[PDB]
Amino acid sequence: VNFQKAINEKLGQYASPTAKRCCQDGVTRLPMMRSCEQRAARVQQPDCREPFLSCCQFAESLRKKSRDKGQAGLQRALEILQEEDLIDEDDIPVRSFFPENWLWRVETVDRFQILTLWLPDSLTTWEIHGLSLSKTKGLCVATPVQLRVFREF
Amino acid sequence: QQVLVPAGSARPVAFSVVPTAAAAVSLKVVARGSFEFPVGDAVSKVLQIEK
Amino acid sequence: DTLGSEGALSPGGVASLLRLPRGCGEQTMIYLAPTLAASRYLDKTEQWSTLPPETKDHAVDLIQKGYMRIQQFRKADGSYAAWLSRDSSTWLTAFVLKVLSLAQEQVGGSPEKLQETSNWLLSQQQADGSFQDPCPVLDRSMQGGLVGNDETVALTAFVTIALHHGLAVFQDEGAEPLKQRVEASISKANSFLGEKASAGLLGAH
Amino acid sequence: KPRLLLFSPSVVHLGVPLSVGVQLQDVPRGQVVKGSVFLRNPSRNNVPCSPKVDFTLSSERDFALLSLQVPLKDAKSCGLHQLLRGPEVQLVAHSPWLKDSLSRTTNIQGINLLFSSRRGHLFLQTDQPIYNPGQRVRYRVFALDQKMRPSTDTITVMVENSHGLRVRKKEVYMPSSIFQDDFVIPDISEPGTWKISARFSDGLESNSSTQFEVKKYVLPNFEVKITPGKPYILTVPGHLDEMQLDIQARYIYGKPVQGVAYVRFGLLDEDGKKTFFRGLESQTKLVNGQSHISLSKAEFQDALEKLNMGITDLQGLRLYVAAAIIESPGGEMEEAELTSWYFVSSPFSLDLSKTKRHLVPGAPFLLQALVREMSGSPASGIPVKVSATVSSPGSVPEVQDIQQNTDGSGQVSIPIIIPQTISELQLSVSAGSPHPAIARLTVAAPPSGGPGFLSIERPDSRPPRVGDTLNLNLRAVGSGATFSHYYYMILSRGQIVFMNREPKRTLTSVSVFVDHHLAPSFYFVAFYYHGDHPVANSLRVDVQAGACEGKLELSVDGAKQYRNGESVKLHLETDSLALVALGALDTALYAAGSKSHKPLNMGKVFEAMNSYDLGCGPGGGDSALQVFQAAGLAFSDGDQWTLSRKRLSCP
Ligand SMILES: *[C@@H]1O[C@H](CO)[C@@H](O[C@@H]2O[C@H](CO)[C@@H](O[C@@H]3O[C@H](CO)[C@@H](O)[C@H](O)[C@@H]3O)[C@H](O)[C@H]2NC(C)=O)[C@H](O)[C@H]1NC(C)=O
Ligand SMILES: *[C@@H]1O[C@H](CO)[C@@H](O[C@@H]2O[C@H](CO)[C@@H](O[C@@H]3O[C@H](CO)[C@@H](O)[C@H](O)[C@@H]3O)[C@H](O)[C@H]2NC(C)=O)[C@H](O)[C@H]1NC(C)=O
Repeated sequence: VNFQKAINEKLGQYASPTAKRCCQDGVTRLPMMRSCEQRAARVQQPDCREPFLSCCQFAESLRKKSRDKGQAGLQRALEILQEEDLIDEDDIPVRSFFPENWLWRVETVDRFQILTLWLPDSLTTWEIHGLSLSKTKGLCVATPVQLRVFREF
Repeated sequence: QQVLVPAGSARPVAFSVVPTAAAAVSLKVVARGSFEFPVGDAVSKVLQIEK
Repeated sequence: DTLGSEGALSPGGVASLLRLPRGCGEQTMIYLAPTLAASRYLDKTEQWSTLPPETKDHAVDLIQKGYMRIQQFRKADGSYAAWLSRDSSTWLTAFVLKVLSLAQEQVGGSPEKLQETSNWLLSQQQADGSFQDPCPVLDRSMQGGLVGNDETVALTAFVTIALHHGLAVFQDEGAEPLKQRVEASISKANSFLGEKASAGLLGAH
Repeated sequence: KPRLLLFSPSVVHLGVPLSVGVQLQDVPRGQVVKGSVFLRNPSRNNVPCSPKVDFTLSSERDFALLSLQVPLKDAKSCGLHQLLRGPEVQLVAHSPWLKDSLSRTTNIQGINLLFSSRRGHLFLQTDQPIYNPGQRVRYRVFALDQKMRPSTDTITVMVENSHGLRVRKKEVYMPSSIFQDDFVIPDISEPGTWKISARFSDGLESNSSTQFEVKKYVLPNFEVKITPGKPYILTVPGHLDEMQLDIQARYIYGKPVQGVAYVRFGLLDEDGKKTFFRGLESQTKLVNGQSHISLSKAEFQDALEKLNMGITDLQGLRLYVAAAIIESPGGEMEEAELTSWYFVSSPFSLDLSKTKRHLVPGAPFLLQALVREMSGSPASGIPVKVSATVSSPGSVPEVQDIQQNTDGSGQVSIPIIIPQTISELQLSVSAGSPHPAIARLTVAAPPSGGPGFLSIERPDSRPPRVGDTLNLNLRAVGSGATFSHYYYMILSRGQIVFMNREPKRTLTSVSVFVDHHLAPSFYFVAFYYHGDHPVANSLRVDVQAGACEGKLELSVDGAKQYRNGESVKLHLETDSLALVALGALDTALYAAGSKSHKPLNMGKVFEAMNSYDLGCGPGGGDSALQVFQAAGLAFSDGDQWTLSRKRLSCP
């Protein structure tokens, strides 16, 4: 909590979105342990380097000062945990992967027809939609019908 | 191997194996519920083993 | 064997036979330039009947796959970058024009976009007549010295070859305004290549 | 005194028939007139556009509803496709009677119309709404004509990426009227919204499109729910509701997640801007995989003052709740957000769009409103009161306080009587209790020296079902004319579908039989003539939620819970032999948090069929000349002209 407030307080010193993005990249910890000034020399824009260097220096100093302090409790053991990361003010990631649309087809149906189908496995219930195209009677949209697939074991 | 799985829970089962072949082996794990419960499932996958 | 059903016109094309990762933008033309050359050989020799008839479907699928992938690298001003959100490369923009000029008919491409592409290449021509790239994809000319002389000449010759293939796109709309500019740009660059070829000392490449 | 009336839809669509209405009044008892009406180019040598439909009008059959074919090939020969200054053409009626009895200088009479290449109906859908780069995407497009019957015409289908560049372009002529195509999104693609657009090959501006989102791969390890205590926040001077929420985290099989939840609060603008409260970020540990978070009224007002805002400054914003749940054993985290916590002034909302906004002096004014409860549209049984300030010229304004309870789908129709001497009407509508939704409207009266008015009265204002008979009352008001008949016509989907006359009685009632041709909404236009001046008024009637011609029924018999792998049988039943296009979509992508681009339904089909409706208003009636424009028609009697639309839009 205290780490989030201080980093956001440092971000509040930069009003431009270019400065915020350059600062947000600075507080993010690189996977390999490169020195902050050594890391800050890479960025190609000096107008981006100045806020990047200041935020990277403040983030590393704050992170090491707060290091080894967390995980309070009555126990005398110390849990090993990675350094706190900034929780982004960028948009959160909504789920994007969904099972592929089986039964995506068009079938010639005379008055009525029954389809024998094999159900792919999943825990989410799905609904089946339908569109009827008749040369004489035209388009019709079927009402959705629910099919809940579940697993006992 | 007899494993008790609580309701609404997950339980990993540890099997030990070491491949001696040099091609590819399809291994199949079979799980069947004891007593009069017909529950059970089987998974078969190919393990690519390299030199 | 190289261009047939077991070669460039395989269902996966030459991209699966070359056996290298193709994440970069220039590598997209491996779906295009080899497939186009394979079609040119079978068209001019009338040899499609020997191969199974599904090869023509394999060919158009590969070309449309390359066109669909390479257009993701297109910049707003008609240039192309090596990677997405990367600076524009003069060399890669030329390579795209050299290949997509032949393929646009069968993939449903737009001649207007290729006319916009060649106009950007013309804006990169210097006063001498040579073309210049702020971030070329290929450097190549190493071990052998005088790298600036070889790179500028090789880049200029590569752009002119690309601009000549781009002349096939133009119709009556661009015959007067744009076609005259490209032909003059090719002639201006050929004067640069002519004096550098006459002066000699150019690398083998 | 004798005159010929010509009205037609304001824009003609090339390739589909244009319904033309011709009518004449004040003719001798035994008069018979004949002529032809056709489209012609207003430029060049005024070349007629080929087809001419002839009319024969008698004193006993003074009206005719004609169908002008207007084929595409003759539109190119006419030269309209070449264009010049604007996409306009003129429909002209040629008859000797113009020079023979009206003595108009020209033997031709017509009005200018815009034209459009848009025709038919094109429906297109993808197999999923959200994709990832590298996934194949299947899409299919359906081609239908104006009458909602399958069309076999050639189409061009094109796909553009997020930046608007075509990645595919294909041309296909399609028997059976369904075309399916596959392609694979390149894995290096930038996330965003791609768009697939399909149009008829000849119709340049006949495009219909569907769009989908391509975004980077993300699959949460465990489900995270942010549940507010109340789905909205009431803000009234001196009052603010509880503002409480629950946070829930459990694995998919059921076991709750052991971890800590980091919740932060802010304001979400309707444009999308997020402004966080720096001091009110909260951290709570999960118990049974759940947590209950409460933000007090004192903390909230302190938060607003921290960024220099007050409770009065709230203006439809949303309280933004962003929660990050970090697992304690593993350390990995999942995030969620709540974007639907609106600040509202009432638990109800008023829809006043059906009000005429045009007065008829000396006739009841119908106040029409729809009350919604935000969660759903139908708020039934809610008292809605209207305070009507009738501003008379000179004398003190008089107030009418009328109220009624909403019913059915939350509709209300409150008659407000207005005298014949009125300057303007100011309405104040209050719906709901204890905190009412308010809507205030001001209507100006038509000019005082008008040649009379026409009042179209409707007894029961409930939407009729397909097959019901609707009775409408015609009531002339004002100085009164010497006319013999009322003339009325039905406009549906931008075309004159019906036209008839009704004799003048002390009380004249018109019975309209609403069939499938009139769904989902149709305009009723009626008029009479008073001394070479037309007097007209119109009313829009919405048809109740319709149904298909025939039926398509899907059913899975018995219990619909099935296990993995085992077979499942689906029953398909339809009225005729037909192509049944199916599709199975997961309920997760269609959930509340997802801007899902909802799939097709009968509402989308009816709304698509209504895209050719030209009505830019709810009835009009300020001037008899432009009440036909407000219904979507262009009209001329030989003495006055319709101005013709500036664009195919409603300014
Ligand atoms: C089905 O599986 C569940 C989970 O393994 C079993 O729950 C366990 O039940 C035992 C017996 O009730 C619990 O032990 C008891 O705990 C209470 C405190 O809750 C303590 O006062 C007793 O002295 C005793 O130690 C055990 O805690 C519980 N497991 C967990 C994780 O809480 C359940 O018993 C199984 N069903 C049957 C019929 O055995
Ligand atoms: C069929 O294609 C036409 C041609 O593109 C589509 O018209 C276009 O519609 C969009 C959406 O309304 C217009 O963009 C909008 O412009 C306004 C005014 O600048 C702006 O405020 C909006 O934010 C939005 O950007 C676009 O201008 C318009 N095209 C032209 C040439 O005016 C039409 O929507 C398509 N129809 C279907 C059913 O796909």
